[PDB]
Amino acid sequence: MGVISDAYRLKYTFGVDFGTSYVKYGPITLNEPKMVQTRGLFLRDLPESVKMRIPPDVLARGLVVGDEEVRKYLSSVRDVQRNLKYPLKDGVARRDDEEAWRVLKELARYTLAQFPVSDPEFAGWLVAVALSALAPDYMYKAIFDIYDELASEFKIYAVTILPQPLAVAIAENAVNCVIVEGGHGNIQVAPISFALIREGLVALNRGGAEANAITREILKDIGYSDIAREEYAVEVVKRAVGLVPRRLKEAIRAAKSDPDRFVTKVRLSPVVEVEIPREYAWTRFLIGEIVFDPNHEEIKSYIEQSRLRIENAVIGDVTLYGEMDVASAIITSLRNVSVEIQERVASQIILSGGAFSWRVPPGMEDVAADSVTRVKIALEEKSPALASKVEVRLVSEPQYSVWRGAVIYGYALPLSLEWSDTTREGWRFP
Amino acid sequence: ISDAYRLKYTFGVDFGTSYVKYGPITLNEPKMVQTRGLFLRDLPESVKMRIPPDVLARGLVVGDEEVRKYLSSVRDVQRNLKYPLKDGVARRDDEEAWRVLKELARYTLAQFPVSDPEFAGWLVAVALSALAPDYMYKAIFDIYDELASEFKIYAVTILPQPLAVAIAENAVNCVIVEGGHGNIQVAPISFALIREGLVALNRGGAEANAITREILKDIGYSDIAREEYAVEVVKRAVGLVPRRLKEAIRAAKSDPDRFVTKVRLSPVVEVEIPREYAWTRFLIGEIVFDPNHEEIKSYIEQSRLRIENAVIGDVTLYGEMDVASAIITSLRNVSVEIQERVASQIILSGGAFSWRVPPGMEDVAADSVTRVKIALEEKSPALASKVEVRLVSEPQYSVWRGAVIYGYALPLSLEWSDTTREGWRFP
Amino acid sequence: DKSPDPMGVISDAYRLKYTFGVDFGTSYVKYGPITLNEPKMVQTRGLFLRDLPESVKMRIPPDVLARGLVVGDEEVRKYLSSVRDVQRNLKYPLKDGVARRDDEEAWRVLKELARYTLAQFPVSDPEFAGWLVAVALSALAPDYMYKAIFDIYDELASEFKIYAVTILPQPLAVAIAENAVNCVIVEGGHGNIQVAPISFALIREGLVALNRGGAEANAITREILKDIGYSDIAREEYAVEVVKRAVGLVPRRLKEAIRAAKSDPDRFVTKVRLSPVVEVEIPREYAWTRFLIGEIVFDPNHEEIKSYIEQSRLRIENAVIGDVTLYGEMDVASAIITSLRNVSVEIQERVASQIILSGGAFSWRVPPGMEDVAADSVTRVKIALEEKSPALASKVEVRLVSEPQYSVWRGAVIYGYALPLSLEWSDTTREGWRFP
Amino acid sequence: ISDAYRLKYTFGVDFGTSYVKYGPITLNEPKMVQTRGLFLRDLPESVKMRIPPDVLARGLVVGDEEVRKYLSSVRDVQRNLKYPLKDGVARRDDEEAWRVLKELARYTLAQFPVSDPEFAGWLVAVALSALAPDYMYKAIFDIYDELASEFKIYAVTILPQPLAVAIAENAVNCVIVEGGHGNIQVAPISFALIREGLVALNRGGAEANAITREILKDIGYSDIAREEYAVEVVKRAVGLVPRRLKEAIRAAKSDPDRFVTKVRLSPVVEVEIPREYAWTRFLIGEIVFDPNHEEIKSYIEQSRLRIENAVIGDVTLYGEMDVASAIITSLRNVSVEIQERVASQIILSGGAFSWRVPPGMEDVAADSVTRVKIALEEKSPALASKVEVRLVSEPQYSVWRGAVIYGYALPLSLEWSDTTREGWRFP
Ligand SMILES: Nc1ncnc2c1ncn2[C@@H]1O[C@H](COP(=O)(O)OP(=O)(O)O)[C@@H](O)[C@H]1O
Ligand SMILES: Nc1ncnc2c1ncn2[C@@H]1O[C@H](COP(=O)(O)OP(=O)(O)O)[C@@H](O)[C@H]1O
Ligand SMILES: Nc1ncnc2c1ncn2[C@@H]1O[C@H](COP(=O)(O)OP(=O)(O)O)[C@@H](O)[C@H]1O
Ligand SMILES: [Mg+2]
Repeated sequence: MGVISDAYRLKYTFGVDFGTSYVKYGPITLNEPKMVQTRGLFLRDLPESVKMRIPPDVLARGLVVGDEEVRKYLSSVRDVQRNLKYPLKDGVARRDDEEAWRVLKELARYTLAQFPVSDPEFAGWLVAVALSALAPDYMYKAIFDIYDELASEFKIYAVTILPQPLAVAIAENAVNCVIVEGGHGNIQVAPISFALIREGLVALNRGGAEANAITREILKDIGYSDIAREEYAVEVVKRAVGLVPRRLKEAIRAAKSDPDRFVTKVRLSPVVEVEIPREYAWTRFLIGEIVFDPNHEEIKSYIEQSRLRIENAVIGDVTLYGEMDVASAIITSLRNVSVEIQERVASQIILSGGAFSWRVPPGMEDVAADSVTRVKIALEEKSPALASKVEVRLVSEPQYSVWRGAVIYGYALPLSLEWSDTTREGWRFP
Repeated sequence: ISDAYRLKYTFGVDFGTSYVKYGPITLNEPKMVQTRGLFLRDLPESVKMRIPPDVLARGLVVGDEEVRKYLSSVRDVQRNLKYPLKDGVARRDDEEAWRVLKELARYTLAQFPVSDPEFAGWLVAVALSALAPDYMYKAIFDIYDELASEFKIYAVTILPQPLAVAIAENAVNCVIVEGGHGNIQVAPISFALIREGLVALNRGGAEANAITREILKDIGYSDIAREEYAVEVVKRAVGLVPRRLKEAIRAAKSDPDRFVTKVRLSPVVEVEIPREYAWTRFLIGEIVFDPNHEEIKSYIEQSRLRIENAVIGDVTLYGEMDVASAIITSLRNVSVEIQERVASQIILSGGAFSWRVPPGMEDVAADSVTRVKIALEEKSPALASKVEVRLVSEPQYSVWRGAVIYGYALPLSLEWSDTTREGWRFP
Repeated sequence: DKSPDPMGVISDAYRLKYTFGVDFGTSYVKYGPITLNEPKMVQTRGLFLRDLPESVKMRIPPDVLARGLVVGDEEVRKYLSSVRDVQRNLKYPLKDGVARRDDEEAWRVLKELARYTLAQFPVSDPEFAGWLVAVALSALAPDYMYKAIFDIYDELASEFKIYAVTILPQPLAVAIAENAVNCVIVEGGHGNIQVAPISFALIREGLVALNRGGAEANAITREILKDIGYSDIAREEYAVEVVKRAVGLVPRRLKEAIRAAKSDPDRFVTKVRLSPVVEVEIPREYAWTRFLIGEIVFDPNHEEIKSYIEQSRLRIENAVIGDVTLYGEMDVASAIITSLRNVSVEIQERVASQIILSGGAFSWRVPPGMEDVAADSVTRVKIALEEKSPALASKVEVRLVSEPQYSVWRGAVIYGYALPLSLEWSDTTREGWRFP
Repeated sequence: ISDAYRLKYTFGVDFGTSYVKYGPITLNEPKMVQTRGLFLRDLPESVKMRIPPDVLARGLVVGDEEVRKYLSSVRDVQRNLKYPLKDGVARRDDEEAWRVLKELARYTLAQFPVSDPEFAGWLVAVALSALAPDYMYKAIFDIYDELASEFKIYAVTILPQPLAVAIAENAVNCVIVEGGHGNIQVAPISFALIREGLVALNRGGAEANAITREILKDIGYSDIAREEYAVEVVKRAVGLVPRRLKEAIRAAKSDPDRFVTKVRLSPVVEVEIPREYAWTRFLIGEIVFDPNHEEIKSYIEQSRLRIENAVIGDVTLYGEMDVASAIITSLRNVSVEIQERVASQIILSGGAFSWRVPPGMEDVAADSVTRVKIALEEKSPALASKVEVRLVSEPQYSVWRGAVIYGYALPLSLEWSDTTREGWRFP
């Protein structure tokens, strides 16, 4: 308990945000966290002409993680659904799923392995893990076991674990507000008092994943239906082209009356280039809009053919509303909160997550919309009295915010407090 | 099974479209034999009577030195001289082609007699063309199976050629461009062969001869052109590949004296390239890479030369597509994520690409790699900058070197399976 | 006591006894059973008795006269002396390798020779079931010749037991006899030198014929003999032969041998006894012409030969026999090169490696102590090829057979022995047996 | 007509220069009569009156026995005892010679009369000289024509003597050398007479007498030497042929007593060769063979002996050419291929070659054939080794023997032709 020293924690606090598509990790001393994709590749179903040219210690593990490694063998994998496990498909990994847990463990390892013991005074990391706000108790328990088990491979002094929206709040120094985390698998809207107000939390079954889904189905209509089968390329495209409308109707007609302004080409490789033709330039606004509002006629046409799915999900007690739009997700959250504090909590709305990292192209500000803009005018429409009083901002680095928060939390939480299965906060020590 | 055993008795056999390369791993380079058999069914009795009785009993002879003996006196060349791998694949209802392949497999093994009193059978890795369909893989296995009751052959495996080239070159991510007699095949390699990416052209060393033949007639050597053997000797000695076809033509027309040449064909026959025709040397090499030029099309418009497509099962062989665009088309049919790394390495193999630059011609003459680099410069400059193009060291022997490496490294606890497309079979 | 073998005629033992060869040369037929050491010879010619006086007719056996024709050297000679006109009653049926079909007299003689030939060898064994006869004909012999020869031996079946007949080209026969599979046969006859390349069989496209041979060597010997002053003995064709055999030499180089024989004539003068009463001598002044006699066979383009052509006393000219042109002027070196050029390139290496000289026309020998100026047949061809294509001469090995007349025959028996009797002759396959 | 008939009624007549030999084929040997007639041109009346008037009417007598009776009382013998074939041939303008020949042809047939009633006429073969020109052949035919109306003669033919001697000796290829009184003819026989080969010498029996006459004058018997009959009797009895004239002359000059000899000319007269002249016996025989000796030329330098050339039709008769060189000249005028064989056989016919060696002289003296062997030994030794020289069986019956064989064998459907020169005439 001289390990308590703020100087030691100022160097040896280790943050890990387990995102639904990307883990952000690294020590507190970093300026921005290292990232790796949350997924692992099982090597059970690889041919022997591929097996024989792989390091013997690697095959022994049977599971491979980390961007540069997974990319290596991905090309020659017989069945992608059996061997490329995304353990956090939607924030949570069902408990009886030994494969999902093998990957999470293997990630937790790869993560720590990247930063080795240097100092002879180093007595173990203080690891602060950020889990989804939807994570059931078994997850917190399983994560502690993972880090416990891993303690015999790396010096891990102490482990703690906090929900994501709280991490965003901490990183922003935001007290009374509404945090809106936008991931790949889900958007979660939590009202923050000083910690998370559980009763207020509202989750939507929609995110970066649906933005890809439409971009894929648009790419089938344009006639690149071979490049649309490849998930990697879809993402590249969604990032490169997609726009978010101020109003969907006013942007669609503006891009049909003036297509040549909205056409665009994307270099995917030295040999393949993808182009959005004049005929389909209007669809760019669908890519971004679907994250915010899925209740549009040109989207439901994609649902009536079995090519796009907007629907609900249940993860434990939590219902994730597939259809509910972002403005009403906020309103619903504040309505689940006590009236006395609705006043305060509403003044501040914070957007975090990759799903909201949309930019506007120079000279498009008349129909193209910023993330904050699209939400401000969604709220103008939905509840006008709310909108006039409310200040909406997106954080500076939307993917890094959760991590920043974890390390700040892992530095501030006093080590005299032990984790308690009922209190849901404190430290475990292996 | 002992590593000491596999380091000595691993046997490779490359079934090429024109030459089979074979031999044990202990060789410095593989023995070669022309992929062809001579049937003696239709021979005069004044030729049959001079032949050893046991030989006639077979009715079929293989191996360069034997075929050459009786070849001269063959009534009809088309019925009795079988080149089974005309264009990489041997059709299933062709009992004659399979008889030759079988007989070749034997001649091949006969060359190296059981010496050790401990030798209990070869471990044999056969390399077939990448175009070989499932029946071919099976039929080659039967052939080696049947031949077990003749030679000690413990274990048999079988891999595609492009893959073998990759292995010998120790290249994991690459584009193999194999250039044979019947066809140039362009296959991208991830770790094993990427099936969807393979692109084949219906051009090869054969078309370089076809033009060399029609050139030889215009010079007025129309007796020497009817003879297939001599043409080859000529296309080898004289043919050149241009930096640019159009831009090398002007160079050999303004200074013909530098580009005139003679070839000794025999003690008594010498063929010479006139000053007036010296420029056509550049056609011989160019056709392999690019058949889309005015002076080639004139030969096609007369029924004397054939640039055309072919279908062999699933695959189309594009007669017209040039080598630069064949590569881009290959990378286009491959996964986008990995196009980057696969393209970084283009490897040239095969005889069709073993052109050299005659000392003092480097201004208009081009070796194979040079011609591919500048083919890509034209087509997509963005591609050319990221890519590194090289020809293998020994263009014919490369496929074989890989086969021996594969048959040595592949673990024997893996059994061949019709669905997995890899492993050993045991006779 | 055993039964006589019915599969008896096929048995190697029977064939090693009753295989009968007959080489129809343009000047001499060589014939005989395989059992012989060397073939009996007979001159290819018949003497008609139609035009003889009665004071000579009356002194001839009645059955001989009845025939009106005789063959066989010892016979023809007996009655030749007393024949009024030799040019019409002495037929040499194979004047130049072939006898044209519209010539009933030529075929009569050939038949009569075929008979005389077989008559010489009688039915001794009681097991003998018929001869197996293999006829060698010239390479120039067109299909009708193969036919007419078959009929001749067919008709002769009602006279002699002849089980089967076959018939092969002479160049091929030489190859077989010399056990040379890849080679160039250069047959030197009386009427013509034919140069045939052999792969396994004769390469048809390759054959080159020269309209020149033993005949031309006589022809110049005749005109030289006239220049010396022997115009009576020069008229007599028998005597010309005797002289050409005895005196003729082949020069290493014609120009250099003439100089040699002109500066030292007495070295090259020579005499020949023709009969107890006649001796011919090549005088000092003409001694150098001995070299023209041998040279003309190989190379007729020399000023001192052309002088006899410029006067109308010697004729070097081309000839046509069916498909084939016989080049009168072409020298032997160039006839060879020309031949190999008409051959496939892949085999030119091996075919040229072996050059074999057959025929009497190449039976020239060097009188010992003249090997500095004089040259034998091969030596002359070797230096012919050295000059013409030195690239060729280095790779090539040139030899004359042992018995240059006996070679064709020797091959024929080997062929007629080895050819399996299960094979029938076929007009298009051009090989096999005919049975009468 | 019939073979049985010709075996009985074939009639031969050899018209020799000195004796006609005659008779039918059925004889053992022919009857002989001397070729001469005695003209009774004028006789006193006391002599005419004692002669059968039939005899006078003719004025000419033939037959040895007749001539001898009247010769005693005939005025001038040189003018009246005519020898028609004095020299092989009888001149055309000579009415008397033809009168004798005719009368002989008659006497000849008169000797054998018509016995059988089936006799239909003789078949008569006359052998004339080889020098006999066309007119003789005709005139002999006429003679036998005219005589048809006196004796039954069915057919006449007429062949040269050399041919006959050949036929009789059964010699096919040979050189017949006919040795006459007036001339020696050398005719080569292939199957028939080779006319171009025939060589004639203007010498023989006549010159042997000429010298014998001139020797008898030197001995001093100049009355007996002017008489022609006496000279013959002497040359026959004394004359010898030398092995070598030089070596035999010295032999008889050193030893005269060995070579002296006496001869009865009649019951009343005897002649003696003195010691001093004994050597000349050798000149008598030698002149026949070789007249080129100094001791013969000595008689020519005085105008008392004559050696010279003569023409009989086409042929020149060489007075000086010796018998050895006559033979070589003949064979050189024959085709070369048959020179070998024609020379192999030399046959001597005629009286001029009827010399014998008196026993105990065979060291210096030589018979006819011996003289020719050593004559040919000297001249062409190459010839002498190959050739066999002999005298016929009966030196005078040979010609006839042949004539009967020829007249028996010649097919009777062949007619004589002035151009072909063989066949039968019928009257
Ligand atoms: N520049 C961008 N434009 C649009 N979308 C982005 C961008 N960068 C990242 N994203 C999206 O954001 C998501 C990742 O955000 P993150 O907060 O890490 O969520 P997760 O918890 O799912 O990893 C991905 O679905 C990705 O497609
Ligand atoms: N030196 C050379 N120059 C040009 N072409 C060559 C050369 N050597 C061989 N070739 C060509 O290469 C082909 C044979 O090479 P290979 O790789 O064995 O082909 P395959 O795939 O038929 O076995 C032939 O068509 C021949 O024309
Ligand atoms: N010693 C020799 N010198 C030169 N030529 C000869 C010799 N002997 C024979 N001949 C020639 O050989 C020829 C006959 O032999 P051969 O080759 O069998 O010819 P053919 O086939 O016509 O019978 C004749 O032309 C003859 O001139
Ligand atoms: Mg996150």
